[PDB]
Amino acid sequence: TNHKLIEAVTKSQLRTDLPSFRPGDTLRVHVRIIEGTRERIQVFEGVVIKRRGGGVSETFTVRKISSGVGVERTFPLHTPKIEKIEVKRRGKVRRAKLYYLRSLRGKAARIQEI
Amino acid sequence: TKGILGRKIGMTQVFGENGELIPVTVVEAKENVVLQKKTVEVDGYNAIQVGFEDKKAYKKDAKSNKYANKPAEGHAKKADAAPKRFIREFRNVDVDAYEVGQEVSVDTFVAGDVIDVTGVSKGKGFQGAIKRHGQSRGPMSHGSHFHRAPGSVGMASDASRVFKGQKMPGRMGGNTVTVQNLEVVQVDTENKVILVKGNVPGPKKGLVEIRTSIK
Amino acid sequence: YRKLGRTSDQRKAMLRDLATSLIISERIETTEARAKEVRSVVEKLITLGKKGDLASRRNAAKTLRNVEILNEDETTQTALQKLFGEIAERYTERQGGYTRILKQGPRRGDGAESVIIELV
Amino acid sequence: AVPKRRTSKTRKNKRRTHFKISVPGMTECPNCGEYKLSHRVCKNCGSY
Amino acid sequence: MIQQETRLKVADNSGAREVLTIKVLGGSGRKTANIGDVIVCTVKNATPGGVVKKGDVVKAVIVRTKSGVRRNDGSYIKFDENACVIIRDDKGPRGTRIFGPVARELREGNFMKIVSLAPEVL
RNA sequence: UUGGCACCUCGAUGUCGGCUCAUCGCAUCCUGGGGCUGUAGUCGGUCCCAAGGGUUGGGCUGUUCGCCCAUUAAAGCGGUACGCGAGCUGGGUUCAGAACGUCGUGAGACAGUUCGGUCCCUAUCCGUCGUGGGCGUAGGAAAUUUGAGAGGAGCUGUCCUUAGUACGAGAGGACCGGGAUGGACAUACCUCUGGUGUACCAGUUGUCGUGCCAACGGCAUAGCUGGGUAGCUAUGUGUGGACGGGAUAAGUGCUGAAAGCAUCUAAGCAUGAAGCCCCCCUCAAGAUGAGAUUUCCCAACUUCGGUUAUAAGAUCCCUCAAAGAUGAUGAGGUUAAUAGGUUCGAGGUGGAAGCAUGGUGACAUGUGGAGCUGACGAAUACUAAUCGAUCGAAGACUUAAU
Repeated sequence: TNHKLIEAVTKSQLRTDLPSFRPGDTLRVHVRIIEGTRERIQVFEGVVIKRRGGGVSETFTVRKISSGVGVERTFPLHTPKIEKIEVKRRGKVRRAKLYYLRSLRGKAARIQEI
Repeated sequence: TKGILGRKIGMTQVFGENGELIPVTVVEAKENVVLQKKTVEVDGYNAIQVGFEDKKAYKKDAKSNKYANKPAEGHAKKADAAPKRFIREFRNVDVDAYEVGQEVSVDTFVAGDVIDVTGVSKGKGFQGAIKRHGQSRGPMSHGSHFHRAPGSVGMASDASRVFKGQKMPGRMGGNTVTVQNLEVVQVDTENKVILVKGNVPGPKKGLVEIRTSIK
Repeated sequence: YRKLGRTSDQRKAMLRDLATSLIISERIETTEARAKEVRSVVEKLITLGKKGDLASRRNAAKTLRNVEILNEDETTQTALQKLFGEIAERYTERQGGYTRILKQGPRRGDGAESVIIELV
Repeated sequence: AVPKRRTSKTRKNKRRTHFKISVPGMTECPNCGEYKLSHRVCKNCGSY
Repeated sequence: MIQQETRLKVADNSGAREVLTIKVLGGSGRKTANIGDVIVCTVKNATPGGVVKKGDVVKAVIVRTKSGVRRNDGSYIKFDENACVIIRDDKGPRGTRIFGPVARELREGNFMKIVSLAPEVL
């Protein structure tokens, strides 16, 4: 049996806690950062640009503008360094990959709700 | 010590301590048996040989390789065994273990062993000099007609021949190659797999030779 | 898939005109590589005929050329009507197949392996 | 570009020793007819 | 990927607005740079006044490439422009008013003064 | 190197640089080991041993050269028709045009400038890079191997500890060790990041067509545009150089005469380097010396000349791809899951048509993560891997033990 082995071996490391989202949705990713001091948690609020190929290598990407400078950030979906994902706001998009927002700044990069 | 045969299933990833992503090659090291024990008193060197994947028995009008032939029946009958598709010797192991007929299972390795994995390459076919070797190509403009040729192949008339080792085009090829000092990260006993850290040579459903590190 | 020595549109136009004529006459004589490739075309097009709904009527007309069969008693059905009406009624129990390839000798002008592809 | 020397009659005949041709399939058609090419359906003078 | 002759925005008030790289220092043959790599560079667009002026050759650290860095947990980070902070050859900056987000990956390169003079580090 | 000579070539030995690909010397540029020092340390200087590996990117000049900006452990010097144009460019220059300076009465000339100015060749042989066939290897096969040999690899920085210790008046600042990491390079692989992805999905312009509406179809670079699986891929992931043994170089010695001494040498005995031989990685019995192990197969006719058949085993042929120009290689060939189809997925696209509702409309919403989906996964004999045919051993002597 070839076909189960990619699945049945990496199955016990995939997660179940995570909510359901899609591109266009605003997220509050609660990533935890461990320096030599403690296990601090920093929140990254952005808009989902990309969700690609499945398995334990499911990977999403959110986009934030910090100080006038847009910031892409890409996570493995099943990594154990995301403590929480909140879906803040839904989004009315008609693509699966929202790469056009990279050239849109200000109010032109606006995504509706629901 | 600790040789085993398997085949490449594919490639995944695993998270570890402090959430570190580590790439992983799943190797299904299934149904390996010790098939002939070789001795210096008979051959000149000490090794076992392990047969990997069992195939169907002798059939009279067999036209392909998945039915064993009569030399491979009687060879895998001197051990109480089924005939195997792949058979490899391992001489780094200790010959005083491994009674002939032992199912050498997947739990000979523990998570954290350093290993060497031996396999063939993919095989790319007839390739040119800047692909088969890492050669700089010529300029694509400015009048030039030299792009993906090899360059000069010699000096003029001292050395009125081309030296061998010239690095000319030809078959890129699936040839055997070892990647050294890989880790075992996870041994699933019930699925009979090994997750080795990184990538091993060969295509999928190939053949690997996981043996422990000589370094 | 095979490229058949043609462009992406020359192959596409060749392959749906070769699949239409295997609905009209139900057995055609082509070369071997052109029958290996129209095999998967017309078998995916009888699969649309066994459905018979309007949504796959629109999909079988993606492929089929507008060819009119002169049937018996001077009645004329199109190749779209003949696909959902006659071939779809023959293979409503069979779960695949629908064609066979019978090899023949080389041609005279080429060493092209002649092939009859039939509709079973 | 050009041959510096002519090839002999001996060297020419050593080159074209693999310039040959094979005998074909030649299986009998058990229903009727002469020998058909193997794995092929007959067209003329046979019942395959 | 930042090589020779890349224009970078300058991300503080050191006196420069744009800068182009001469060499990526490090080793011999070193072609590209990312966050945490020090580059030697000439300013092309300079603010009237300040410290550095147009045609000075300065050393400077990369903050926020457009092709950003990968982290040990398989995480990534990317930015919308290439930026840069002119430093003062002890891994300490020239300015006090570093602009824009700074990647986390230069905390471990002893650029703690650049982190403390910056906005939110991600 | 500039020359000298005029020996080879004028029924042609065709071009300075640059590019691509190198290769070889060592009079060593970096790294290794030493001696001496007007060597405190840190740095040096000089000499010796050593070719293993490494030896940057720009600006100006057609430039070789040279200068310069940056770096670097270092930016070695030479040879190979001032290596390499039937491998590439043609900026430089001996072509015809034209112009200046200069010279000449002049036509012109300069070896002074300046602008412009056609780079031919289907590889016969050798040689090289891959790949088959034949035969041999004293029976024939199948499989695993030995390694005689050959090849590849071989570089190095920074930081932290030792230790602010030794040293030094201070300033400064170690060896030896330990550890961390890099750069460059070489590999393997597509999990991630990306790229491509012309039989995938969607949007959209023009025009023609399917009677019309609606839906589609053709062409317009794939009409454009937004994505994207498989596969191939790096700039993406992984590893690698290491150690460690022998023998040595320069050197350093111990014992020790010759020569009562002294003496590293003569007899001895040590020690000593990125070098040498292994160690490491490949490839290798055509290694004609043709190796070894395991398993399988065993004929008669018959001047045994040979034939007839065949064994084990293969092959033709056919379905194929993890393989491939071809052929080889591998998976299969009905007792069959080999490929296609079908069914179910995975991933991709992002909400099909039709219908309903709302809006005057363009359009929205519902039906509904909907439809569709090339290479990916599983199941399934539905279709096709038909019947067949060809090849294939009979074990030589000699002597020695038994």
